[PDB]
Amino acid sequence: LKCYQHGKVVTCHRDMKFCYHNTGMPFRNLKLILQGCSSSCSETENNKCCSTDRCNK
Repeated sequence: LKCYQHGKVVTCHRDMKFCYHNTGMPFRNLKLILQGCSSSCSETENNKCCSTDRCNK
């Protein structure tokens, strides 16, 4: 029960059960990487969804 929330494999909150690797959101200053966890992820093309610890390498 953990993922990359702050660049460090840590246990998220809000009772997260799925990890997502959002690459959308075109914002400079970063390599388009919006990794975060959520209770109900929305598996999409830009926003994928995982279900394992350390899934979002």
